[PDB]
Amino acid sequence: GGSVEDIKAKMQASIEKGGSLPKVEAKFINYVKNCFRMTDQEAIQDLWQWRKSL
Repeated sequence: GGSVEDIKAKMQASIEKGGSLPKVEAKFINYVKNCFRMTDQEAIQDLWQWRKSL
């Protein structure tokens, strides 16, 4: 379907078209997990690692 890659691309798309990602780990986890159901510790770790490098 979409996987983690789709989520990253979508977030990047919104960011490029006028968006922003929470700098807080907990706020980030809540946004990604709640928005993309990313409740997987692996996905959260990768998504968080991405935010840290983003």
